[PDB]
Amino acid sequence: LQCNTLDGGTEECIPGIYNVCVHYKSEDEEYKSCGIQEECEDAEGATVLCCPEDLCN
Repeated sequence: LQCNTLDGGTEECIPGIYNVCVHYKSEDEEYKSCGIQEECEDAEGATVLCCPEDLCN
């Protein structure tokens, strides 16, 4: 699995840990970061959804 980075580059997400992905896009800022549902879920107020494909966030 692969995930997008805030630097604009691509990163490899291993299933052993990184199983989720989050993409934050705003008119004031834009960044991407995630890994484990346990950490991603920390984002209260919004829902975290990941795709079975590569580079979904």
